[PDB]
Amino acid sequence: GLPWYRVHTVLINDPGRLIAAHLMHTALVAGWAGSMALYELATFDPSDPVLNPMWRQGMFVLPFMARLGVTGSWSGWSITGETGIDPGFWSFEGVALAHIVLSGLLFLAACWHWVYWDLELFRDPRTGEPALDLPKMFGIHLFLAGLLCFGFGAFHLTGLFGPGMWVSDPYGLTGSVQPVAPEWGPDGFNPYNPGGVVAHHIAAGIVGIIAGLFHILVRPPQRLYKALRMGNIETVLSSSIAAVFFAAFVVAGTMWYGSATTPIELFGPTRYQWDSSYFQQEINRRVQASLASGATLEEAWSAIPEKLAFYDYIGNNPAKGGLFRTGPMNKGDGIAQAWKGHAVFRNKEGEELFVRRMPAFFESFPVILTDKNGVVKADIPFRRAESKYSFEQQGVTVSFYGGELNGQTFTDPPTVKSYARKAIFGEIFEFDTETLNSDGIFRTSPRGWFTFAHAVFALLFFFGHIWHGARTLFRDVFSGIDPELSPEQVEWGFYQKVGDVTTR
Amino acid sequence: TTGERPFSDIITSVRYWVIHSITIPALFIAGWLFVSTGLAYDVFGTPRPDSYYAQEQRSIPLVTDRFEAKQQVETFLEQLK
Amino acid sequence: SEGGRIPLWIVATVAGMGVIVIVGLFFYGAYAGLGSSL
Amino acid sequence: DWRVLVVLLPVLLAAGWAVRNILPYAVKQV
Amino acid sequence: MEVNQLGLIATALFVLVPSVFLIILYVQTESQQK
Amino acid sequence: MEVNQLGLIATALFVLVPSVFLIILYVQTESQQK
Amino acid sequence: RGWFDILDDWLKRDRFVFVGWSGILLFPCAYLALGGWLTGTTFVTSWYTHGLASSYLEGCNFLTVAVSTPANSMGHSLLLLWGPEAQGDFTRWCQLGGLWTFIALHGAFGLIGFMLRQFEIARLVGVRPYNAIAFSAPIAVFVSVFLIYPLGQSSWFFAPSFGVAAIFRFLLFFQGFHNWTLNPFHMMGVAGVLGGALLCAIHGATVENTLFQDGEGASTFRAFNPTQAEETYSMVTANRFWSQIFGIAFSNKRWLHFFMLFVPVTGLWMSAIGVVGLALNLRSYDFISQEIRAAEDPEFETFYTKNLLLNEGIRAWMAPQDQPHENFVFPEEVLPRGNAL
Amino acid sequence: ARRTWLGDILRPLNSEYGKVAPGWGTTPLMAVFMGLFLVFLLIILEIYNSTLILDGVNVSWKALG
Amino acid sequence: TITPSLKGFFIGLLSGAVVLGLTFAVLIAISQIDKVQRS
Amino acid sequence: MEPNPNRQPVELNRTSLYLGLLLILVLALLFSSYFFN
Amino acid sequence: MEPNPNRQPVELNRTSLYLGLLLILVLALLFSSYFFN
Amino acid sequence: METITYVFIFACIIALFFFAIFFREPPRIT
Amino acid sequence: METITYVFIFACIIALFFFAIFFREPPRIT
Amino acid sequence: SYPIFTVRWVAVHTLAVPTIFFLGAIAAMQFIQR
Ligand code: CLA
Ligand code: CLA
Ligand code: CLA
Ligand code: CLA
Ligand SMILES: CCCCCCCCCCCCCCCC(=O)OC[C@H](COP(=O)(O)OC[C@@H](O)CO)OC(=O)CCCCCCCCCCCCCCC
Ligand SMILES: CC1=C(/C=C/C(C)=C/C=C/C(C)=C/C=C/C=C(C)/C=C/C=C(C)/C=C/C2=C(C)CCCC2(C)C)C(C)(C)CCC1
Ligand SMILES: CC1=C(/C=C/C(C)=C/C=C/C(C)=C/C=C/C=C(C)/C=C/C=C(C)/C=C/C2=C(C)CCCC2(C)C)C(C)(C)CCC1
Ligand SMILES: CCCCCCCCCCCCO[C@@H]1O[C@H](CO)[C@@H](O[C@H]2O[C@H](CO)[C@@H](O)[C@H](O)[C@H]2O)[C@H](O)[C@H]1O
Ligand SMILES: CCCCCCCS[C@@H]1O[C@H](CO)[C@@H](O)[C@H](O)[C@H]1O
Ligand SMILES: [Ca+2]
Ligand SMILES: [Ca+2]
Ligand SMILES: [Mg+2]
Repeated sequence: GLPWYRVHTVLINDPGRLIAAHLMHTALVAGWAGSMALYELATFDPSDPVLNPMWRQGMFVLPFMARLGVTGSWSGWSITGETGIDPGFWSFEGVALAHIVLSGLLFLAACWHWVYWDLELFRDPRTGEPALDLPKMFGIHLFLAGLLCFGFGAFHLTGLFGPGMWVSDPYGLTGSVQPVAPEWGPDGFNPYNPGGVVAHHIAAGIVGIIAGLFHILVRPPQRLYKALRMGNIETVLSSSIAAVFFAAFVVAGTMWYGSATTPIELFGPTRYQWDSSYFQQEINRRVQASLASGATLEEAWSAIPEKLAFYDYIGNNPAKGGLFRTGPMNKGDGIAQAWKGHAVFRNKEGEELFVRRMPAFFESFPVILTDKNGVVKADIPFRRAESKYSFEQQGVTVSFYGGELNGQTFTDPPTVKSYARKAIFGEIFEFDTETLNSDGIFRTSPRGWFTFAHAVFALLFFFGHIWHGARTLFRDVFSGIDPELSPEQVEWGFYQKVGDVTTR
Repeated sequence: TTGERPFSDIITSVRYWVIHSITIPALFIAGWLFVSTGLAYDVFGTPRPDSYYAQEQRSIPLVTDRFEAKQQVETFLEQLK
Repeated sequence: SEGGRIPLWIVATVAGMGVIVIVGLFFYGAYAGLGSSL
Repeated sequence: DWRVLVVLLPVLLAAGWAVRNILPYAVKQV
Repeated sequence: MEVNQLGLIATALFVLVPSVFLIILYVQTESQQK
Repeated sequence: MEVNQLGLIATALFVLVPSVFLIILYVQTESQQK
Repeated sequence: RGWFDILDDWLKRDRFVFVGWSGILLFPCAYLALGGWLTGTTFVTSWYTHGLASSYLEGCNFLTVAVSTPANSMGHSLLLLWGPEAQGDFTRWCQLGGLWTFIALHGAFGLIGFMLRQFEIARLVGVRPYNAIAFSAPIAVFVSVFLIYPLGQSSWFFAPSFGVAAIFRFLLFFQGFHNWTLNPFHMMGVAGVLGGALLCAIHGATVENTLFQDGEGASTFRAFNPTQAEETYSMVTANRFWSQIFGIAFSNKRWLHFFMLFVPVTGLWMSAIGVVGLALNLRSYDFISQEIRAAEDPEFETFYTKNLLLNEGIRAWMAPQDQPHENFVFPEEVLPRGNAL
Repeated sequence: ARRTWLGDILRPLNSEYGKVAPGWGTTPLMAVFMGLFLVFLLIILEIYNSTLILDGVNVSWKALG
Repeated sequence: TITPSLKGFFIGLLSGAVVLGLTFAVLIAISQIDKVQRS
Repeated sequence: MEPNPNRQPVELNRTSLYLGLLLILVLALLFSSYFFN
Repeated sequence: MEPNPNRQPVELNRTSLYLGLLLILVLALLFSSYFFN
Repeated sequence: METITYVFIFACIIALFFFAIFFREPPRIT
Repeated sequence: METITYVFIFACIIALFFFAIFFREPPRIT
Repeated sequence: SYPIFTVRWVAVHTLAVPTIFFLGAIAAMQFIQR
């Protein structure tokens, strides 16, 4: 009988039952979407979009609902922290419900197409054999896709008839859903320009429509029909798998490097913002602007938004996790409660010292303090016997500005050391580690998990493509080679052209 | 066979060696001179033993700016007086 | 000219000796000049 | 640069030599 | 030790679901006419 | 809530083991000739 | 029989080195990757990217030469010769590490070329394309290690450099920073490679020691004819031998050879998945229960905690020279060290 | 096989199985488009990669505020 | 406006076009000359 | 080896499958609260 | 309803069962430590 | 996870209702 | 529970060795 | 009876010519002193 890994091949010549199986797959996926949204709603804490946003809480589908304009709950809250909003039906709950109902209907349709597989529609009218006109089908489906793409761009994203999309400032402080106008100049191909996403769906939509009509009205060249085996549905399987792993590598990339479609308020900051100290540079700029305007040190640092400071913290860097460190980021360092304020370290001579930050590569990292020129001034020693730079020897103190420890100064070596230890992670926060029994070990954000899943799946679908492409082009021999294969066909020099018996 | 002359034939033929007893040494000598004339250093930008550091410098000339990297290297080379 | 005039064994012996010579030179270089640690 | 001529004089002397020696058979082939 | 509490059921289903798949296929193969 | 931690695996196995027993028996019955 | 078909004719001629349509991609890219590696390792420095000598010209040997990755400051620049970094200058391009991306990219397209070659020749000869299919594992490994992994990290700098000792360094870096030996995907990789080697060995030896006497020679290689119909060794004897020695044995030759494809190909694929994880620092670095116990209990020791101490040493002692762009200065007193050493 | 109303409607859309245009047909044109598409991808890659840098195109979070 | 890197892009584009074109010109020419004999 | 003459084929018809699964699932629905306690 | 002509019997021989169970059990032995973490 | 368990079992029961009704072995008169 | 799980999987594997060897499908010559 | 300038010839020389040149270079390098 069929081996276990071939059971589904019974679908190859049964268009009706193939459609049933696809309906069932679609039902399962829609059902997964519904279920996932329900679970996230049952676990999501909406009370603090500043220090406890969705990406700290292991939310995976919530940011995708938010990206396209679903930001409210029937229960009255919004992901931007508003209250007393009426989201209408299309709340998170509404979306979940819609997906569940869709799943049900698809299930039922699947049953019908499974039972009534033998429709005349699936029969070649000349031969009576099952047959699908794949090139014309491609035309039809591409036309439809083009319509839908165009409409998504022209109506949804523009806000012309729809909510728009998530946009934000360059530091992800004030994100919200807005209508976006298409950008038709070169900056449209800038990944950080949303106008480009709009323009894309409009233009690629129109192109999809034109090309769709082309593929509906014009038959394939015989030479391509033969070369790509267009009578064989597995060829479509191969090229579709190729298209899909391409798409998957792309979304993995734009998730990891960031773009207008992977906002940091929805997925968390990127690793490269930590690498280049993006947020720290902005914070320092603001503080300096404040001081230059006549503010005090305490005033300048207190004017820094907690949200901004929280971005400047390595616990939110997606490159600090673990493959089997499961769950939300809150399960690691804890649920962030408050900024402690900016720590300034000084030695006994009153020189300001700066803690060397941990690079993402390192699970652990030493504690080293330098002056503004990178000269080592203090550290926490391993071996003590020849220590020169201990906090005790150098009389290191730490004063805080802004946040909850604002205006306070600490001089006892243990406390100063503890804060130095925290300064290697960037800005310092107070965490609730009790509510979730957090274990103090960094976990990655949804930016990380999405990127991982999709790079892996992409890589695997490469093999899928290879396998099904092979199955397509070698259909004649995949039960074995011609038992009467003449030795002359593989001997050397018998034919002038390899495998061409007409060239003896 | 595939129509070409057997290598056994070729490499044991007199003519082959008349040709290659010239062409192989010529190439060898060419490469030799590519090094001995110092041209290699300049084609590939490789430091001679006295061009890794200026006399009292002990800092690697590491490239640190992507788009003005070229100018950085040029500056580093000027720094060898 | 005609093939087989020079005995394949002589060619093999000479070629082989040449290889031993050049490799020998490279190992010599491990102990002299650059890369010698000296 | 005189060094490129001093270095690539062997290569071109070799190419010229073998061209000279293989010319009749090459013409016969072509 | 403070292990992951889902580890047990994770391991149990990881073993049982596909093993059961295989056992089902095997038994119904044996029962086919010889 | 503070539920018994084995309740989950207990329930899962309570369902799966006899369900699977039945599924094996049913499928090998269907696969018999006639 | 127009120009396309004439060209097809010529491409597919049965010559000493088969060309094919795939050859148009394969031969230039493979030639440029090999040539680039030889050019770089013979003549090109890594002073400006790593602070390393890396060529025969500088005094390196076969074990220590490499074509090294670009500086970390280059990020993931394609680093094209005509690009904004080198701006057409061949020498500066070499100094900036252009040959690394040159080799990795021409190499990637060359590997595509080679696998296409496998398909094309299989199709022309009339065999199933399982050789190409098996070659998907080399592809997965190359793409995950040389492309995906650095693309996940800060820059091309942390890709493997093309050299023997350079690769050894890549290994040690992965141990120290990723605890890669702990990773179950790497472990599956190891099982596939060592298992592949085992199957190679045992199958070769078994065939050679269950041969039928098909000649009078004491040297038995001549007593075989490629055109012969008969198995050249006894599968029945082989089966009884291994059944009585190991408890189980192959009885089916087709399954045997498919299995020989399956083990190492699958192993390499799994290792690829692991490296894709390491691209994001998504490591199997720790066992959380281990750490909680060990943190609270200073007498609790396992080989896992021992190896983490080793990793910590590797990181602290190798980072300043291995990562020069970071400008690490680790004073003596902070270096982790056991007693005396 | 079983006919239905909707089936009868859609019948023409699935009746031209195996129908081809003679020879190479529109392959040359197809080729042109593929060529263009290649160049197109090359452009966006290089823009994202900062290998291709255009006025008014700042590839950063600081693109637009 | 044509920036230095856009100019460079055109140079790469053109160079690749020249390489591919020369390659196929030579291949097609050789194929035209040395034809496979059939009967 | 001589085949054993005492062997007998086993059956579970579809209706018995449905009854059995109903029994198991409903028993689980009943006892699970007590399992979590 | 008329029978579907595309049906095929499925098989898993005993050796495949043993191999499959080995793969599953050994994968479990490998991955379980990581699931418990 | 308790809630998930209860809902899961309930859902399986409803699914079973569907199969037991629409995919029953059809009664046949002899 | 962890220890029990590890030892249980191991034990199942040993049992499997036993059946794969002594209760294998016998190889038969055709 | 045999051609001289073949695809094989080209392949062979694209490898052999650079190889001999390179070996000349590395040879020279053995006499470089710091
Ligand atoms: C669009 C996606 C897609 C589709 C529709 C198919 C369809 C098919 N595949 Mg292909 N394939 C794909 C992608 C796809 N494949 C990918 C990504 C890979 C690499 C992993 C492969 C590698 C592959 C091989 C090696 C083979 C096939 C075969 C087949 C055919 C028989 C399948 C079968 O009966 O399995 C039966 C499968 C089972 C009974 C159980 C499988 C359980 C899996 C391993 C674990 C659980 C998966 C999990 C439930 C899925 C989660 C969703 C996913 C998105 C993560 C069928 C035409 C077979 C074939 O060609 O036969 C002639 C075959 O030998 N495929
Ligand atoms: C009926 C219409 C409909 C609508 C309005 C929605 C709406 C939504 N879905 Mg649901 N969904 C639906 C049907 C629908 N869905 C169906 C039928 C399924 C089963 C397949 C799903 C399965 C599903 C999952 C698993 C998820 C959602 C999610 C969502 C939300 C995020 C949307 C998103 O980011 O997609 C992004 C869409 C794309 C990136 C489309 C890519 C298109 C590719 C590139 C096309 C390639 C081929 C094409 C032919 C190329 C040529 C085109 C041509 C123009 C050139 C959003 C509320 C997410 C969510 O938030 O769940 C709660 C989520 O995780 N949906
Ligand atoms: C696209 C896939 C995807 C991604 C990126 C996410 C992402 C996330 N999920 Mg979601 N989820 C998904 C699909 C996904 N999910 C699916 C399909 C389900 C249904 C089961 C869920 C149900 C779910 C729940 C219940 C929860 C999450 C949670 C989360 C968050 C934590 C992730 C985590 O800890 O994983 C850990 C990842 C691993 C441990 C990797 C596993 C690797 C496998 C085991 C390897 C398999 C090896 C294989 C056997 C080898 C075979 C070899 C053979 C071929 C020879 C994260 C944001 C958590 C959360 O925080 O919610 C708020 C949470 O509680 N998810
Ligand atoms: C088929 C074989 C092949 C392939 C696939 C590649 C591929 C590559 N080469 Mg290699 N190379 C090759 C052969 C090949 N090369 C040969 C034979 C040589 C010797 C001349 C080189 C010498 C070489 C150098 C010196 C460099 C490369 C580089 C590259 C990389 C960048 C190329 C690029 O961006 O082109 C862009 C151009 C195209 C893709 C051409 C497409 C043309 C379209 C389809 C037609 C339209 C053209 C249009 C009419 C032109 C109008 C121009 C006008 C506006 C002025 C890429 C991986 C670069 C690299 O690796 O940097 C790290 C690099 O510096 N190559
Ligand atoms: C003579 C040199 C021996 C070198 C060491 C042994 C090599 C062969 C051992 C492999 C065992 C495999 C398991 C049994 C496999 C098995 O059953 O073998 C079977 C095979 C065939 O046996 P025959 O009976 O036909 O011939 C062997 C005798 O009976 C004499 O005729 O044996 C040989 O071919 C012997 C080859 C001698 C020459 C081999 C030299 C190869 C190594 C050269 C050195 C390389 C070093 C590289 C380092 C950089
Ligand atoms: C009938 C009906 C209905 C209902 C319906 C419903 C209720 C449905 C549901 C549905 C559902 C509720 C569904 C669900 C689904 C799910 C899924 C499908 C999942 C899957 C999963 C997976 C596949 C996973 C995997 C994994 C794991 C496990 C681990 C890690 C890794 C991975 C991720 C791979 C209504 C009333 C509406 C109406 C009509 C009728
Ligand atoms: C990169 C590049 C390019 C290319 C170039 C080329 C392509 C080159 C080639 C080159 C070459 C192609 C070279 C070669 C070399 C070779 C050598 C250097 C060899 C050596 C050898 C030896 C040393 C041996 C050894 C041994 C062994 C192996 C085993 C046996 C024993 C003995 C020990 C003898 C171009 C211009 C396009 C552009 C720019 C960039
Ligand atoms: C919770 C995890 C559980 C995992 C469960 C996985 C479910 C797997 C279901 C397997 C389905 C088996 O499908 C079963 O195939 C056999 C043959 O193989 C069919 O059997 C058919 O073929 C045989 C052989 O010609 C005939 O003797 C028999 O009369 C005929 O009906 C059954 O009609 C079908 O029911
Ligand atoms: C199957 C569930 C159907 C439930 C329908 C409830 C309609 S609810 C209704 O929806 C409108 C559109 O968003 C809103 O404008 C309005 O405020 C809201 O009350
Ligand atoms: Ca605790
Ligand atoms: Ca000197
Ligand atoms: Mg030397």
